[PDB]
Amino acid sequence: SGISLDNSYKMDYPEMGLCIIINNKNFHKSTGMTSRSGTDVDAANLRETFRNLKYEVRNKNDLTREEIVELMRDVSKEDHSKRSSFVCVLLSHGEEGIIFGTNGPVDLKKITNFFRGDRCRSLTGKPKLFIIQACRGTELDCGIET
Amino acid sequence: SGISLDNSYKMDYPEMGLCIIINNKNFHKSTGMTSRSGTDVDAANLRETFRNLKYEVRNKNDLTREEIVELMRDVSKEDHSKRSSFVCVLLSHGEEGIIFGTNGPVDLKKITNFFRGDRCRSLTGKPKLFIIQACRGTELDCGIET
Amino acid sequence: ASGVDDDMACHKIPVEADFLYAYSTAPGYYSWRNSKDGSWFIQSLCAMLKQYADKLEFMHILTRVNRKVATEFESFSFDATFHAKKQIPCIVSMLTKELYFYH
Amino acid sequence: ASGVDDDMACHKIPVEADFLYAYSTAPGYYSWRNSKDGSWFIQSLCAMLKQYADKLEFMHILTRVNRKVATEFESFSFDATFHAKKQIPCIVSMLTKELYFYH
Repeated sequence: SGISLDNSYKMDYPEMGLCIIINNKNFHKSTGMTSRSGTDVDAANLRETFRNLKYEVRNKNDLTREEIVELMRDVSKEDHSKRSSFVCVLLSHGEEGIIFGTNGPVDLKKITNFFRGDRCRSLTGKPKLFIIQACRGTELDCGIET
Repeated sequence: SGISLDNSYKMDYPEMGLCIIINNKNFHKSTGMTSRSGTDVDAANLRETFRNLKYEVRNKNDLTREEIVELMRDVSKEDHSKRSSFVCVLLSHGEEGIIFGTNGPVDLKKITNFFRGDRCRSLTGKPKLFIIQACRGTELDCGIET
Repeated sequence: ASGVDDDMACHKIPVEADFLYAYSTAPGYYSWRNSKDGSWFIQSLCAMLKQYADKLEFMHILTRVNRKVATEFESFSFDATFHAKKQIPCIVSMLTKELYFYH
Repeated sequence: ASGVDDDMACHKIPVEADFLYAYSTAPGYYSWRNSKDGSWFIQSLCAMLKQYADKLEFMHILTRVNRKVATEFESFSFDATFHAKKQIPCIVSMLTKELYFYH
């Protein structure tokens, strides 16, 4: 055939892939964390948006740190052979490199490692996207007048 | 006039801007850091590459942590009004969020803060690019066969 | 030219390659959320995807999200400490190719 | 619609906006350099800029750099611990617009 460049990911597999949305609104009193009002609006907006992009959206609400890890591990062990990509949206409280489950923190590294090129072969060479709505510290931006 | 979109930075100012290259090859024995062989090849490649992009390249070799801060502060206090952007290339040993001067570490945050939108007004709204060749930790990537 | 670290017989890629992290805020910063309309980031992300997913490469879409959040949002708080603050999303790409949701 | 955090009379942008960090390697990882040809990242960056600076938007250029480093380089070391390792650059963008070096 003619010249082939391979500058963009192959996104024409039978399925676009999964879009896992973890929506943590209510946290265990024992953690002292407050509820995240308005997160349900985000979760719904994301579901509709990615539905229109032809993703297989799976939503989960108020997951403990254990359930987050179990969910991610389970999803990474699925056969993604016929899927073009993978998307995971995390909506919760957080700190640098951390996302909070309803009963404690989860290292983002722990979550993403399940999808490493060597640990999830059916996703090797395919785009793995993690959208994170959470704090990354306690700094505030005062901004500047334009 | 016709419809204006503003989707790309204005890069047609009289000058493209500065390209500051900090090349640290030799470190003080007192630090125990080894020399970075081959960095001069990088420094020269960068000078030629950005020269061709019409940048005003300024190279500096083996700068102490104090000189790095002084250099960055001085450059940030210049009048960049007629410049489209700013580029800084850091070539040295490093760790996460840190770049090494010849006699010790320098927080990258300290360096970039000089160029904040509120601290360098002649660069407000203009692209500020920092190219960093340095370690960000001690992890190694075993890779996976394709 | 020839060297010890190039053109391997067996082709491999980094196990960390092909990941993209779309952070709602800059490293070390708080992330803002409107108790009624949702987070500034997710609101903006969905809006830009809805408007450009069939027209622009993903990084360009996320750049549009960066601009929307940066220019259109500013916090309101009865606590002066948290009042009138800004936010700039942070795109972290370790992708190796352009990404279009359409084909 | 109307809210407390949008459409401010006085326009402001984040003080952290319009920054782009082109890291040679992923967060927490070593960065490789050939004692003779230079670092894998700078080598690749210069090559891609030379070839595409007058043809592609900056993020797309950096994406090409990501792919070049990821596929063409692998370490060689007499120390098994550091032998046959890979690297993937890391693009961190807080830019609000597309960036072309030409006009």
